[PDB]
Amino acid sequence: RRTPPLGPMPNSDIDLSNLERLEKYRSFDRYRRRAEQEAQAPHWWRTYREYFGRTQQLLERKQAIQELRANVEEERAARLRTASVPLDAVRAEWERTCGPYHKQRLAEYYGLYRDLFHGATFVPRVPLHVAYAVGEDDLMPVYCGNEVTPTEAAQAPEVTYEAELWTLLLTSLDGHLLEPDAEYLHWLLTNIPGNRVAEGQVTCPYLPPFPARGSGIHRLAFLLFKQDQPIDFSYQLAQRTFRTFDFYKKHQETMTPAGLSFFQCRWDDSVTYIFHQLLDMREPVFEFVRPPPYHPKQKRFPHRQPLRYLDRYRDSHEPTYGIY
Amino acid sequence: KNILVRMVSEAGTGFCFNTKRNRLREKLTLLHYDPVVKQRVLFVEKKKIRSL
Amino acid sequence: ELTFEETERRALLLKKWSLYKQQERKMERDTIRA
Amino acid sequence: RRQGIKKMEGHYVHAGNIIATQRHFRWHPGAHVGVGKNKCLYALEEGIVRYTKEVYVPHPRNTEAVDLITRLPKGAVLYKTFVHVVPAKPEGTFKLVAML
Amino acid sequence: VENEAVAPEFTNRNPRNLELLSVARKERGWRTVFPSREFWHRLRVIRTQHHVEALVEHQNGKVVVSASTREWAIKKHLYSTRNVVACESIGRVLAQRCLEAGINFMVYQPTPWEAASDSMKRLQSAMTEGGVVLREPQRIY
RNA sequence: AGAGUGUAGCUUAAAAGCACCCAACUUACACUUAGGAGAUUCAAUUGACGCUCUGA
RNA sequence: ACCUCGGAGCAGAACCCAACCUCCGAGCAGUACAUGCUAAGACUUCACCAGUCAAAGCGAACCUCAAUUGAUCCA
Ligand SMILES: Nc1nc2c(ncn2[C@@H]2O[C@H](COP(=O)(O)OP(=O)(O)OP(=O)(O)O)[C@@H](O)[C@H]2O)c(=O)[nH]1
Ligand SMILES: [Mg+2]
Repeated sequence: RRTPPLGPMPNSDIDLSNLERLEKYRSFDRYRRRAEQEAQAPHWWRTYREYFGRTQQLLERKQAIQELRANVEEERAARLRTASVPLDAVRAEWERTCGPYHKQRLAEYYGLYRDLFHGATFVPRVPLHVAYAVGEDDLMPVYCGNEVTPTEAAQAPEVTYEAELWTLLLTSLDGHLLEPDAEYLHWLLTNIPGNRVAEGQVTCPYLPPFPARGSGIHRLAFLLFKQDQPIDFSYQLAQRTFRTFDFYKKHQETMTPAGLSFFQCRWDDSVTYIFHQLLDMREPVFEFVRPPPYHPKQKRFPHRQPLRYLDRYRDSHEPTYGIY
Repeated sequence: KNILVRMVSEAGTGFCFNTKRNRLREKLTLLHYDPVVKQRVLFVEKKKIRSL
Repeated sequence: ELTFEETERRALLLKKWSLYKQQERKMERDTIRA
Repeated sequence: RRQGIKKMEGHYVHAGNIIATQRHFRWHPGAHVGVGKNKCLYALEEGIVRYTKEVYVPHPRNTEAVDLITRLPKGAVLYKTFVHVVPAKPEGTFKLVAML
Repeated sequence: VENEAVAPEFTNRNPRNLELLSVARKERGWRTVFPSREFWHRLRVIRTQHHVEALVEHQNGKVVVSASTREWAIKKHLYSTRNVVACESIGRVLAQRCLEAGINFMVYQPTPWEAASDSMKRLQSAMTEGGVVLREPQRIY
């Protein structure tokens, strides 16, 4: 018996008797591209994915490109493969043009939306900038998905963003110790006048990151919301715990997210200090424990098995003597 | 045909291993891992074990 | 051995021939289709 | 020879179990499925076995497959049957060991 | 002490937690097919007729960090977007973006001719000098 | 005079992907690597600058 | 002539099964000298014997394909 296909069988549309007259895959790369396209395309059969799933600006760009091409030095450098690019200028231009979209993809990849807004997304329009002052001569930035140690995050960071009120908020998406879903707030400035941040209302004082030892890597998120009109709101974990989902549900009418910046924090002696000095509690230490190795049910007669069979099931390695 | 020969460690240990070489080919000298010394060392053909 | 200026001139020659023979093939194909 | 499939789809499989024994490549290794010297398909993880059809992209070093695929019409794409192990348990969990 | 109330089992929801700890799984199969899926992050380069593009993509298929010369911010600084200079510049930009995104380790899966390509060599040199290492650490079992 | 109207050769692409060409490897082709050129006809969805068809 | 082993007729599609018969082949060769040591879990010619694959780990680098074979005792 033969059940007919439930859809267009692959390679069926092009199945023709003019194979000789049909152009072929002269190269491996073109076939690779076609195969990737097919894999991306949905199918009616079981697949691996099922189981493991302005005009003036254009004119200006054209004119600038024409000028760059006309510049002979640029052409000479390109043909001599010695030219370079201004990384800082490229970074700034990308931030202005399409940085929000890439930051959105990073947030989706890190799961902030699924964990903060239960899947609801947005775009960080405002090119926010956060930096934790390390020492006095420098300040480590906090990009989207950066990596900063709690020692560097000990003190509150400097925030800069060219805009005009604002509410800034810091959460530890996975720093909670009792309830998996909840998270701890570290500092929250509200009703920020324009750019200056010292004038913000400190609803909750500043806490440094405190990721427990051997607890993995914790993602900390700076959220920034545009604020239409001010609203009155409201070292203890019970009060630092909350959910950004319902928190922002309570204020979405006048608050709208427009900035994001998140980083990764590990354990540190500053975490020890945070747990002891001010949290006033014994710090928890977590260890990654793998499940015990699987062994089949022990047989009375382990036929053809090596002598190690019995050791696989013995628990104590020291000699035992029973009644004697 | 080929012959089975006993390559013996040149590191002074009694370690040996059997290899195959053409009878007409010259005697064999070969780098091989020596478990006793825990290091790759030279081995030299000592005697023909058998003919195969 | 060679200098930098002759290399630049050679590259410009390759560019200009690319343009010229691109136009040649385009006009040949246009005549074909016509 | 007693070859063929040893674990059909939906069967729970422990790491190391042989999924299918074959002479030729009837079924190809998927995700978390390793291939022995004799083309035996074994589970590299503990989970459920799933059979799917996937586009076949041979390794460039495979001269015969590359020649076959370059001799192919511009629209055609090869498909092969693949075996995957959908891991069940997580790699592990973080447990409180001491309240220092 | 109420503050000491800690659940016996921690729950780190960061997608990159185990991946960064070097304990997460990698798809170790697919031995008969190319490219290998045994990675956490992959550097994929697409050299079109006009544009050269690079992606840092997770095993699940999510694109994590993309650098395309199609973008104005990058194409407004080089003569040709389909040459060795374009490849090197886009590689440097991708290295900077990967560092700012926290992606330090990567897997590159070029074809023999792609690897032999001088532009690919320049792109790999740019990435490694930018900091991204094109060789992921081994899993810890 | 009327109709269809309109992105470089093609695109139920939105300034992109395929196309296309030479330089080297090929007797040669092909592959690959290096490079190359390219368009949304002009004014405010609308009218008129260019093409195809229907007539004299 | 044959007695062991591999492949086809040959199970139309999991496995195994057509003996007798028609046949076609093997009793190796080539490479390498980590072709080292260990070890979860599995397959298995319908018994046993025997024969297969193998994660992880140590130590290193950064097998091949049809069969190609033989137990105990004893030297
Ligand atoms: N393993 C092994 N044992 C052998 C071999 N040849 C002989 N034997 C031993 O000796 C027995 C056969 O004896 P014989 O037939 O007399 O052997 P032979 O080598 O022809 O003659 P003798 O040396 O006079 O015994 C075997 O059953 C074994 O015990 C051999 O090639 N291998
Ligand atoms: Mg059996």
